[PDB]
Amino acid sequence: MRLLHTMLRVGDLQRSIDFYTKVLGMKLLRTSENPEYKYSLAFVGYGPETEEAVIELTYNWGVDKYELGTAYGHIALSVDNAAEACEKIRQNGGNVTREAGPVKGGTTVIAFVEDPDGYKIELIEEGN
Amino acid sequence: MRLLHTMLRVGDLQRSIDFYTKVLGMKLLRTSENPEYKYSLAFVGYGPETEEAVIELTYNWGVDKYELGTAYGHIALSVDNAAEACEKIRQNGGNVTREAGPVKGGTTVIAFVEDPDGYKIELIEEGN
Repeated sequence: MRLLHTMLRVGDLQRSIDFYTKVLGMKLLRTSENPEYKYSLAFVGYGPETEEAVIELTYNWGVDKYELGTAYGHIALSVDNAAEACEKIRQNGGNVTREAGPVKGGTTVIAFVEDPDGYKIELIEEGN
Repeated sequence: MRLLHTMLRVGDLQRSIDFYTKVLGMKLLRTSENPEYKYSLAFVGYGPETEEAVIELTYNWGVDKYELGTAYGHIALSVDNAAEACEKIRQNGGNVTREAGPVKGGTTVIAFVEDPDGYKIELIEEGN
């Protein structure tokens, strides 16, 4: 078995696609609309769903805000250049909650950011 | 770049670990404890962190309950037998919210369950 995706509800679909793709460098894998239940979906990721875990963004028509709660943590993504991503994230709207730098008691560069809906994103600068 | 993991705060570390490992078939990849920040972590997944996406179970010492909220959707997992998984889960600290079965206007078999902390998990099935 395997981990397929993580589903998150967003306040604005396109704004979300835009961020994950244009900012985080992900690609729009697929999108769907459900007239019956009044919601739209978009799957964004770094590779094909068949090979890896991706993100499923859900947008319920007319719903622009949710309650984040205190249980959900975040999603951690591997990053090419944490420093740079922070910059991109910064100048592209999003917030940088933890500037790129080595992790406490370590060397690995990591940062923490927030997507357009306030979701927390951990960026980690990391067989064959 | 890739999806590393999804972090979720749990009310009971071992409880969650047992569920994801014993019930969901995952493996405990690694654990750690931070006294400064007072938390304990357990990484669970169907593969090593370098190969796939995993789940980071976070236990904040002395904290046994969170507010699930309405933003976070779920995590989807592939299963060989959704019906079997449902029964196993329902009988082992979990809860079935959506009996296994094809999706309206489709043949893909899926179910929705809840882990011990209430987290929604989507089960997607991969001539009896």
